[PDB]
Amino acid sequence: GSKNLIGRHLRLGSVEEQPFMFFATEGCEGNDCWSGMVNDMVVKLSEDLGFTYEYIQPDDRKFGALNKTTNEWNGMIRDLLDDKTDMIAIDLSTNSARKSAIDYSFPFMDAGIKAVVKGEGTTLNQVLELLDQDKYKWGVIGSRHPETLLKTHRDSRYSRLVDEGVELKDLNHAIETLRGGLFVFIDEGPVLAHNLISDCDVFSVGEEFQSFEYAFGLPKDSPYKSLIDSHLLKFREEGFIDILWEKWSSGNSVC
Amino acid sequence: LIGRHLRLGSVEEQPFMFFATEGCEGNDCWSGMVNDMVVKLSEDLGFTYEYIQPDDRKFGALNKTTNEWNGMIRDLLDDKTDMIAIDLSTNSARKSAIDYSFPFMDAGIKAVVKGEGTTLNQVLELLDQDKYKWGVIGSRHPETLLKTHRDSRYSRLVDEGVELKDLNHAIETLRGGLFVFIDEGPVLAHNLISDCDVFSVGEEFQSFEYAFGLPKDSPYKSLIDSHLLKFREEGFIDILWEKWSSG
Ligand SMILES: [Mg+2]
Repeated sequence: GSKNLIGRHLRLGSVEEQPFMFFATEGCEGNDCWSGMVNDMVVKLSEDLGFTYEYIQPDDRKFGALNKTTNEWNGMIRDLLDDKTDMIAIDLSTNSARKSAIDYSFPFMDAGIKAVVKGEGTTLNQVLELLDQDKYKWGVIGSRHPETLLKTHRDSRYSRLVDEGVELKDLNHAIETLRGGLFVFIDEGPVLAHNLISDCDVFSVGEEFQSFEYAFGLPKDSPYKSLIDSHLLKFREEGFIDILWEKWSSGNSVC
Repeated sequence: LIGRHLRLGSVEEQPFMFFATEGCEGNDCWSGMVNDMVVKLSEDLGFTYEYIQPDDRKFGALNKTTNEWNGMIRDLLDDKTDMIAIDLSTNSARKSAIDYSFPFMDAGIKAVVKGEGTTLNQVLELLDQDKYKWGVIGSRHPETLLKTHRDSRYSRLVDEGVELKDLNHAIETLRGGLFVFIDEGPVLAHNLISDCDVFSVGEEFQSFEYAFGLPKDSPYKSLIDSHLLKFREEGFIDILWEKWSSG
């Protein structure tokens, strides 16, 4: 109520995930190392709400999931829970596991799970077909939203997909493995759309499934949620989110 | 929420809510996608509930002359209700007064007209002609978005168009011909499914959500948000849209 963001210094959790965030590893310092759709949103928020900020990456370079053996979180989620950060500023997918531990901002983008495949010859219509064949290998990135949704899906065949697939380290590794061929990568629509635009030998496996949002992550009881929510809604209503997606997402296709 | 009683603001808006005006008692007068959501929430969280309609039968908007709200929004601000359970569109004006739950459906503004082969390509072209009339429903979200749009030609559309009482009046006027009705995609999709001579004018514009409305500092927001997100994740929202929307 009384608290606002004027004069505050926010620590923002993030990682590279194009086109939401690009992180330069040399030739820059501090916030200047960061660019992308989410960075543009943060810059505007900082101008309008009067805060300064820095970005903090999790050492494990994970987005975050709950380990059912240890009951501990990792990734950006863990950094937020541990008060290393105040908000997670990225394409953070909405899922129930995360919601049990953190809050979400007003959302900025609808997204679904999308599976893609590289390979000549017989192909697949739906991801569960992977379980009854051995032509294609497949995988999801560990400690990231798609893995969590497949593991919590009430049809435990989706947990089989996760358990019997390759555990991929991060998006670069997943895309490298996909490009190696005879592989199905199961991830998120907007991420794949942007990053695989030139991969003319990569095709869809069925339709997108599951419905969720990208939002920012906020700790429970954050004094800043109301303001962030209001301002993100205004961004959406004013067309800013759409303008930034057009700015940053890849256009055309050589294909 | 276990043991609690929630007063829920709502009105008829098919296929989200159907209200029977006779032949029923209490909660059983209501049905539809939103009712099915409320029933499941009630079972899972353990609250009882009733529905309360605003006397003015409006969704609600802020009158910039009086700086007062009407409709379901006003009933919530007046503490006549605890939550608004309907397809409540997200807009900044409402956000200045109330909170929203986690959303359950994307929606856009859509314009429609009767008669094949309309010559209109975009709604602002209406300002430069007088073959067609047009309008929006008063004290409802599309009116608010057009009035608050950066491009004040959208305010012109509202000010120079017909103020429609409600969805029935609007569809009636649409079906009467030579009239462009500007409203919300999902509502129009459902309610005009059988109108095979009604057509879109331009593309949908504006991006918003349907959510429930909550008073600021509600003690119930966290739980409602969590359970609505779980409904989306489990596929329940999509199953209900398939159940209720035509067809
Ligand atoms: Mg949405």
